[PDB]
Amino acid sequence: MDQVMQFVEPSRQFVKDSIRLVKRCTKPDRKEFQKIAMATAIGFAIMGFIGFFVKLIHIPINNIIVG
Amino acid sequence: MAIKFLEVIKPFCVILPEIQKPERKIQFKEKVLWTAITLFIFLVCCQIPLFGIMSADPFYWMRVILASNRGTLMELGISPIVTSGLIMQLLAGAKIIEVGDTPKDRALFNGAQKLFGMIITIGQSIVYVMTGMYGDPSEMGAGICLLITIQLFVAGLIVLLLDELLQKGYGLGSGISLFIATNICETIVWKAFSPTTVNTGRGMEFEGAIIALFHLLATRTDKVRALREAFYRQNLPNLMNLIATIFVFAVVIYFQGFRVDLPIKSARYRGQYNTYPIKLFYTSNIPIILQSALVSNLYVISQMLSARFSGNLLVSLLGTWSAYPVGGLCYYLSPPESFGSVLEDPVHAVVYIVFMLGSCAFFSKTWIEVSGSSAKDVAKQLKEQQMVMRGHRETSMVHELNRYIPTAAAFGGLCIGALSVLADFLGAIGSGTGILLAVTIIYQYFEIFVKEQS
Amino acid sequence: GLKVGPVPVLVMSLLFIASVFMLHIWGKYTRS
Amino acid sequence: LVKGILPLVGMAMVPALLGLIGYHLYRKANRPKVSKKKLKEEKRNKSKKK
Amino acid sequence: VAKQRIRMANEKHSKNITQRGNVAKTSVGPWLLALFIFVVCGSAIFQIIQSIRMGM
Repeated sequence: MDQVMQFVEPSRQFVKDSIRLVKRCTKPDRKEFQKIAMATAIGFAIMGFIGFFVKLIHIPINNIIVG
Repeated sequence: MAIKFLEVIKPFCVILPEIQKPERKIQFKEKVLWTAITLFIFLVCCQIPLFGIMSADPFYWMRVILASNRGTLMELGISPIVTSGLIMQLLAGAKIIEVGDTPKDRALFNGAQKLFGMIITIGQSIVYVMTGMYGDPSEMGAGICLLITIQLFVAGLIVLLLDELLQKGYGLGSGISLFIATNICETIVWKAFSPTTVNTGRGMEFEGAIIALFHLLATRTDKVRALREAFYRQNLPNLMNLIATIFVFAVVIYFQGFRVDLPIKSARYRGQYNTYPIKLFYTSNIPIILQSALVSNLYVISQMLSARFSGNLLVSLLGTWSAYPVGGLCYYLSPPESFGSVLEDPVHAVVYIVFMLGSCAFFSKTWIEVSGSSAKDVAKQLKEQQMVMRGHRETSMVHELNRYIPTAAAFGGLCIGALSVLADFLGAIGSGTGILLAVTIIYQYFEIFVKEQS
Repeated sequence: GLKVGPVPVLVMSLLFIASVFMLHIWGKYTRS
Repeated sequence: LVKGILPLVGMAMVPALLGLIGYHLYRKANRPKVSKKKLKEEKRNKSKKK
Repeated sequence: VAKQRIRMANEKHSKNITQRGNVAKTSVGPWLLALFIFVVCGSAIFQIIQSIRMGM
């Protein structure tokens, strides 16, 4: 149990370190955040549908290719 | 030692073909098109069934194809290639494998890892045929087994070339990263809108959550009863599962932006300002991959050990198998099945959550040294670039990075674990790790678009 | 190790996909 | 031979003919534009011959 | 440090005349390194074993 008490002192300090890192890092703004949200949404739908259709077409083909 | 191996393997390496360099930069309309053709050809190949599949109950493999991907030409898929890449990186971090800095040595190193992945594919295919999972090897016949192995081997080889072409610059990004993202997004759309109807014993129901809602509403006179079923139907994909997924995307986008940027300047030329960015998720998805791998590895050993020596007390103590470990340390490692179970046994839930966060954080920091992304490696890389920090001596720069790099890696491991645990409890479709890959790849492509608009 | 142009890679890929369909149809006809 | 092989010749000849036409079209498209600079050099030699 | 070592290294460098342009320029936790190795290797081997188990 001695090791656990020794660990506590490192436990607190790095928690302090995390707070400093949060302050320094850039934080995405709301207005730019909207722009990313549209860009990801459009790409997500466009790319996903391509998978959706190709899967649908294959199912009848599977029946013909193998009884 | 490894360099001595590299020359020995050098005749072997030469055989593997390499994609041509793009002669000139490609304009945007062309830039997009090359990727799209690659995407379709891979997508179609993934669903093609195999030949000589044999199968008691004929038409078994027929029913299998229409459900999951089991039995398709691309079954091996990307798993062989990635394993080759990760192992090679680990050896370099260990330093057991030595890679020459000179370009020719590095090119040989790339050739070697591609070859090593090829070896993995052959072994994996041979094991499946021997195991008779498709069918009895004797029944298949020597000719059929050889052909089936040939089909998989070419499937792996073609994938390597397609990925290389994207890296070469004909198509933006890397092929493998896009392919992994594609299926993940495809899964989300398929569950939402799939029209297939599967017959449960009580009644047949539509797979698609949105389709299910419309059908259920009309069929049932009592709207309230139908509405509750659609939102909270356990057996089939819920309406709530989608809403959880959308919420998870919003969080990933906001956090992904987080980064710290350090001013840098080119020594040779004045007035040139550039920033070197260190991302909050600096480690990326690697920590979760390692932690999950360890838990699965322990589970397989523990269950196997129980069968061979059921009597031994030690095997029971670590885990008791009913396969799900009901009790023991392995049981504690297992995620809680349901929210109600967590309330029933709070101590079990707390232990799993605390372990999950700790394991990811510790792995991330250790990974950096073997990865080769440590502050010491970063500083030397800048020197070859001839770009140095502004206002500080070269030696001082290493200390300056060390202030930020270690803290970021530890926090990143904790954050990635936190999302992964969060995803399951909400029940959003798809793994949290998959969600990060989709947003990251899409956003990188978006950045490329911005310059083009100019 | 020969350097290969991107378009040649595309045509080689398509031929492999075509071959698999041919083999399945040939399998049914040879059986029948 | 005719009853067993004829279906195979139909499946094999069509790709072969498409490849042959593609090769012809590729060869015609790959006709290299005579460098106008070498033509200018011929013009420069034409002034020396006059 | 013993002063006697000044002369000791001087004679060594004198030997270099014979070893021209070939003179020797000079003169990660163990537990962690083993730990990672089984994790990466184990995942590949165990995935193969698990696939056979699942079919069986």
